[PDB]
Amino acid sequence: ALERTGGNKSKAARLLGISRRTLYR
Repeated sequence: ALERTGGNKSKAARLLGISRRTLYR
C-alpha cells in the first residue's frame, strides 16, 4: 500500500539533517 501522506515529510527530515550539518561544521 502506498501512502501519499508523509511522503513530503520524509524529504524535510533529510533536508533538516543536511541543514544541521551546514550550521555545525
